[PDB]
Amino acid sequence: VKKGFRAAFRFQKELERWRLLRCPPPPVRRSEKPNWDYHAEVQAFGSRLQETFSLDLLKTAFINSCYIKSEEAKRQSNLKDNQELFE
Amino acid sequence: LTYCSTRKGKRKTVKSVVHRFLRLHSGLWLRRKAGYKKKLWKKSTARKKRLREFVFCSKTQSKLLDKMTTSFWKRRNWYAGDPYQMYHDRTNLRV
Amino acid sequence: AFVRLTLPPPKVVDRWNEKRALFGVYDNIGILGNFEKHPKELIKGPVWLRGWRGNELQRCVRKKKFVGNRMFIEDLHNLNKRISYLYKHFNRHGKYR
Amino acid sequence: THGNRQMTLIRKVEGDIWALQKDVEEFLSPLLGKTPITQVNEVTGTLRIKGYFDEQLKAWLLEKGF
Amino acid sequence: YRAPPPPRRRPGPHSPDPENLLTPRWQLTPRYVAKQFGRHGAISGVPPASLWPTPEQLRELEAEEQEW
Amino acid sequence: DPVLRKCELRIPVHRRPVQAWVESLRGFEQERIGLAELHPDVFATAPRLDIVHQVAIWQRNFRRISYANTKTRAEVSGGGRKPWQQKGSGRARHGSIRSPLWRGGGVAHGPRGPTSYYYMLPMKVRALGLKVALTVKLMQDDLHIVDSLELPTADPQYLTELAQYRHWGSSVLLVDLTHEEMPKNVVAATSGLNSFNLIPAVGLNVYSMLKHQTLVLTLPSVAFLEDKLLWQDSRYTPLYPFRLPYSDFP
Amino acid sequence: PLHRYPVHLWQKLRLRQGICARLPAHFLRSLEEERTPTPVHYKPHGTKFKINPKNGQRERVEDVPIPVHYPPESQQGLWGG
Amino acid sequence: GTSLDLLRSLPRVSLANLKPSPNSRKRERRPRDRRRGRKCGRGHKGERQRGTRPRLGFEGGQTPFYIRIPKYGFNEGHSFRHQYQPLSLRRLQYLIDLGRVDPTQPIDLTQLVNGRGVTIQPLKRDYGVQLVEEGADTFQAKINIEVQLASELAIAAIEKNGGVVTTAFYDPRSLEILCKPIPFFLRGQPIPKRMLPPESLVPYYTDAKNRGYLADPAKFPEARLELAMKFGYVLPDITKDELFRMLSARKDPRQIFFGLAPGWVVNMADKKILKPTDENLLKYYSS
RNA sequence: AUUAAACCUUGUACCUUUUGCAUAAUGAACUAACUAGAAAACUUCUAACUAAAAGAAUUACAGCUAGAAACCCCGAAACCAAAC
Ligand SMILES: [Mg+2]
Ligand SMILES: [Mg+2]
Ligand SMILES: [Mg+2]
Ligand SMILES: [Mg+2]
Ligand SMILES: [Mg+2]
Ligand SMILES: [Mg+2]
Ligand SMILES: [Mg+2]
Ligand SMILES: [Mg+2]
Ligand SMILES: [Mg+2]
Repeated sequence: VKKGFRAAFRFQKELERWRLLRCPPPPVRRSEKPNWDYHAEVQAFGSRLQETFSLDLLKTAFINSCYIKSEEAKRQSNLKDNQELFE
Repeated sequence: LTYCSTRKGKRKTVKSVVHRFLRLHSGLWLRRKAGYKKKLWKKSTARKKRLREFVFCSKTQSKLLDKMTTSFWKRRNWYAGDPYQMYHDRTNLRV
Repeated sequence: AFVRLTLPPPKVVDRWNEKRALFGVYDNIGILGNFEKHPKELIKGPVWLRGWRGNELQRCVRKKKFVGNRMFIEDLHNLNKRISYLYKHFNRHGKYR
Repeated sequence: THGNRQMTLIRKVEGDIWALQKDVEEFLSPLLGKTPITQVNEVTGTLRIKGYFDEQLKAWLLEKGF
Repeated sequence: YRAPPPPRRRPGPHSPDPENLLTPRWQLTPRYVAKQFGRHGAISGVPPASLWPTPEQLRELEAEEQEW
Repeated sequence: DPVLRKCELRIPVHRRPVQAWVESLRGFEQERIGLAELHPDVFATAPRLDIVHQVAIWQRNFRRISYANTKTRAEVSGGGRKPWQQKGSGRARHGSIRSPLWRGGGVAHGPRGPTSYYYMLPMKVRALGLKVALTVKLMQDDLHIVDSLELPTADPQYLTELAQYRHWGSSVLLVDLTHEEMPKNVVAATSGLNSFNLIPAVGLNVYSMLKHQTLVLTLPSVAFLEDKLLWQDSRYTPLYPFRLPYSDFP
Repeated sequence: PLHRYPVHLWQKLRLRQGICARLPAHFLRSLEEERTPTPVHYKPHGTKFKINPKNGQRERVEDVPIPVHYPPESQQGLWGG
Repeated sequence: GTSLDLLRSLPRVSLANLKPSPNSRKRERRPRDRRRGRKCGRGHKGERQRGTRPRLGFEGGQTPFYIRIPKYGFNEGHSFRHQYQPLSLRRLQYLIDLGRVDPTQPIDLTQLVNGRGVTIQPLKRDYGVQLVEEGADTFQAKINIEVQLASELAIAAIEKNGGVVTTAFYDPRSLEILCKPIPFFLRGQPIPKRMLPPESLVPYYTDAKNRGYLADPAKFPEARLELAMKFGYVLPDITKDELFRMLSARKDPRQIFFGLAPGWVVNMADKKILKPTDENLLKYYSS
């Protein structure tokens, strides 16, 4: 038994790598992971393409009908769809 | 020689050097000429004169003699009536 | 090579315990105290190396002088053998003459 | 040092060490025929000059009245 | 915390125990007794007359002086 | 009634003195009660951090004795005989089962015995370091001169709150002139605190000043410190140890 | 570790404890005191100082006795030292 | 100055910020790497790589240089030759100017030592100080000085200004006491007597021209005048001087200190002096 | 390199020792752990004080005090003392 904790700390990182390869994790949507602000992300989307958008309209586009159903089911235990814009 | 002695842990002087040379405080060493008392009857008058002199030592010989003596033999001595009083220093030396 | 499979238990160090808090006090006993005591007298350790330092050969010879007559037979036999080995190394061997 | 490098040192200087360097260069330059080579140590507050100029500097400092 | 009292040298004359086997020998000589009076004057208790040579010692001193 | 103090010793003509606020601890708000002068040669020396490095390392190293040890091939049990003969066996040549190459053998170059690290810095150099450390605390606003250490109450909590009130550091070092006469109230309050330490004036050292954030000096100690340090300047070399009688020295 | 006392003092310590202590005082004194025998096999120095001939300076001198072996038969007779 | 202003801005000084002076420490090199490993600087196989080259001075079998030179007595008797430290008139004038010696009172070795004017090493066979003529032309002081040895020109300079110089002898034991008197008093012993010069030095100290302390006082007046004639100055008369008593003060040839006699004990603790009352003791010390 | 694992092109195992040369000759089945440069006389660098330096004993015609900087491992045939 050698003195020191730094080698033990390093090896924990490699055990993490081995576990991931053998058992890949299920996908998750970026919203769950840290460093997320919805308002800021939307604005950068428009500026990225060198096009100007109205914030109220652009946000409505992303909302989907299936999303509304899930929220209400959770709520029991307003929004507005993008159907008009899609057509 | 002895670099570290058992009883005191110091360097030791080689006493055969102390019995043959003289050290001037500047760093020069003096000696005699080998054979200056041997078979004088077969030596010319000019040869005998050269033998009687006191002579200096070279740089490499001076370096070796310094290693073989300790610091006590390198100090300043103030002897009243010293006949080497004027030879302990150097003058007008650019070097 | 083989490495630990778990982290060792954590080490917790108190930096304000009595020994650490008051380290250094009275190191100026002489200059601020009229020189009645020398700072070396504040040292704790073996009798033969309080306020003194030397190489290994010097340490061996000094230890014998102070406590040589109060030593066990076998310990003294080993000390004497160490001295002679160190004597021959320091006076006969090495790169520089 | 080295047995052949001769220097002179002015030691206990307070204030602006750089001003003293300028004065020494002006004072000593006419004698040498060139600007003297000097080193300034800000931490220890000393000035070092190449060559022996102790007597002239001692007299020079007395005139200024230090 | 509060630091302990500063270390201090012990004051006053020192008279070692003669019987004790582990008392250093140099502390038991007449020279050591003389030193106590020199440092601490009369508080030592050393009979002042003892400092000078005794008549038997005096003869030895004089005899040596003539010889050399 | 302002408390005004002047340096007993002669300040050099070319140097103006330096000053600090005198304070008292009797109340939470008695921050300023006086004005004091401090000898420039003590509290306004050049900012030399290399010297501070030397004295701090000297303090830590001159006491060190290491007790690590190992056995050589001579001191390990057994090993006298030659294991097998030089020729015929077909193994490597060997002469003892306790050489460094073998398992269970001796160590070739290991630590040997108790070893000391003792050395002494020159007395003038150690004295200079104390002046530089005192200067650093003043210029960085970590020094607080006080008239006396008297306290209203012996409750430890009172002292802690006072430090918070006056923007002191988490660790405070308190200096008093002598150990024997230190006030009773202070002793009881500090004794139960890890980070607030009380020492006599003779115990002041460079290492503790670095460890503790803020320094507190009583006025009598200021005169005490000024006297000793300035003596190191303008003195002769010793003919014999200073503890022996001298014409003008205690 | 170390012994509490030096080796050469062990003999005195033994006489100071046990039934040895109960012995009468002056006989313990006889054992304790050791006086050097009169010279027999070497010449003692007459003086304490002598003039070294080579350098012509005054030097201290001492008397160092020869070691002599006494066979156990000597204890049955009267040899003159 | 401006430097202390910088400290105010910078972060606190602590045990985590220390740094040594640059270039104060070199790097120590170990033999691990390829540059300093492998043969490790010792060369190819031989006596020198293994570590057993011959000793210093060995020349491979021919008779060595330091042993083929004949013996000669340059250093014979060196440990028995006497040594005198030099004190020049430049140094002496410098010391009086800065106040480190008091010219009003008599000057002896104790006063010179106490002012750091001279450093005396009795264990290295120092027997005292000799006055040296260097700086004579600018000597302008009136003093009473005692030294072990003196030169012709040095005596002239002192007296031309109206001063007294004399030569006195101290033995090795007395000299040690004279230089460091206080440690002796701490011992607790009586003050010893002063021995007379060895035989070889008796002629020197009994000769008036040398200003000896055992010479006939009647012969001094003649000798002083001849210096004045030789060196072209007028012999001043000091008896008229106000400080004749100070200039004429001289100690007994068996005394070490001015106001103390052999056989006394100095009790420094309570400021007292003890004197013996025994006839045998008093006769011994007074002889 | 290639769309393509192999095919096509290029290429006289490693350490030591030898004449700076090896298809010469020593050594190595493989894995893990263990296994070999150590001292301060002189010199250079960094500071304190300076005709003086050093916390007693030492050196000094700019010196003196302190710090830092260094010199391997394994292997005989033998010789002697005392037992068995
Ligand atoms: Mg063995
Ligand atoms: Mg055997
Ligand atoms: Mg072997
Ligand atoms: Mg082991
Ligand atoms: Mg190394
Ligand atoms: Mg000297
Ligand atoms: Mg072969
Ligand atoms: Mg093979
Ligand atoms: Mg391995």
